[PDB]
Amino acid sequence: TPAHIAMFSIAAHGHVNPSLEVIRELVARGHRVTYAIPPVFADKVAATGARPVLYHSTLPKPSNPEESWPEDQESAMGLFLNDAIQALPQLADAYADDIPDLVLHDITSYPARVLARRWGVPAVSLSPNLVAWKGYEEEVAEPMWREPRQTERGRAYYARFEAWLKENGITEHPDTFASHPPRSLVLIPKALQPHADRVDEDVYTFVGACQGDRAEEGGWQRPAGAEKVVLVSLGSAFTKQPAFYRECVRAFGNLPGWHLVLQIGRKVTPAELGELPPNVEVHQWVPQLDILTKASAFITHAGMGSTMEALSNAVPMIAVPQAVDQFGNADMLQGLGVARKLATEEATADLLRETALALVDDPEVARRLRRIQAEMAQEGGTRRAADLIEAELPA
Ligand SMILES: O=c1ccn([C@@H]2O[C@H](COP(=O)(O)OP(=O)(O)O[C@H]3O[C@H](CO)[C@@H](O)[C@H](O)[C@H]3O)[C@@H](O)[C@H]2O)c(=O)[nH]1
Repeated sequence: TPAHIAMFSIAAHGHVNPSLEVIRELVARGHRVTYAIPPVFADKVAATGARPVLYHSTLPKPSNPEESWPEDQESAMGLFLNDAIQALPQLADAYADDIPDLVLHDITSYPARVLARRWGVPAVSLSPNLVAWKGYEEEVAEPMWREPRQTERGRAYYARFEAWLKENGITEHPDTFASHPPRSLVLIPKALQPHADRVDEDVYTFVGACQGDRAEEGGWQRPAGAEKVVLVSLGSAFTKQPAFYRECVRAFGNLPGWHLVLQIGRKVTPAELGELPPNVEVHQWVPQLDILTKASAFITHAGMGSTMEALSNAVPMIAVPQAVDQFGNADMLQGLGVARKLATEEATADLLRETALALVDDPEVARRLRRIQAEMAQEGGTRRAADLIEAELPA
């Protein structure tokens, strides 16, 4: 019947946007859903009809320029452990008189896995990124995560992680606890999961995506004459590239028929870019998904969320990866023939312009984009995700 579903995430657009429509659907079907979220995102999540349950997070918030995420994986996992340790008691208290029938959580929310186990309720991981295949432990986890860190920093990380887990009655190795959920819905296109053939289907179910108007974000109107709209965005975090943005202005400025929407983040000011020609507009934040329904090209850092939205609208990409997993994703995008990967250094005005002109006229990039878009249309929709979640509800 109508149950209590509690969703858990952090204040990061890439970890909240991919599941908003699913939360909205669960509310619409009559479930009472709470959304554990840091205060800066309360409004953003309240837009789904779920009630925000607030808690203080120590992770970098996207609104504050004084903060930034690290570029390396090991520092990020450090951040997630620290945040989890201080966030768990707050969330335990907040939910002490109302324990949900099911727990939904983004991959970053360790407290949700701990509270799920201590409560005895099911937990569903919602992954806005790729998941472990069978053989992940021997192919990447041991060679690239564990074996390169037999350091005092590594040993400290594991000692604190396992002390925290064992403090909470959990005996799993920290790495299986973090990287191997018992049940997960994968919100990315199968076409972009490495070794999708070897992903345990009894654990993971690809639901691809379904995106609706984030009407809260407002709209963007195509200006008159703008035949080819190109959006430039390096995301929410790794956005401090003023030299690259100036190269974008010089690649598309005054190009007849092209219009450039340049999203520069909040650590670069428009003044840093010089005089702007009439066909280029600059923002520190854009309604990105609305612009991707109208864009002919997307110059992206290849973050998972932006890539998902672009593929969902079948817009060709120039992938300029900035940090962490983006490089791998850029490579996959190029490996699928829907994007060109450029390093930030080599992204000069002339090569940006000729790469964009090439991508938008290439019939083969369009047909591989439509194929991926149809595959995503066929891994169910939001209603299949809500069905699988409801299926995890007990009696
Ligand atoms: O002007 C803008 C800029 C971005 N977005 C949206 O913001 C979300 C971000 O998507 P994604 O590109 O996947 O996230 P990023 O900001 O690129 O990356 C983060 O992903 C990791 C998750 O913790 C961390 O390393 C840091 O947050 C950072 O790397 C997407 O839904 C975009 O549509 C907008 O709506 N308007």
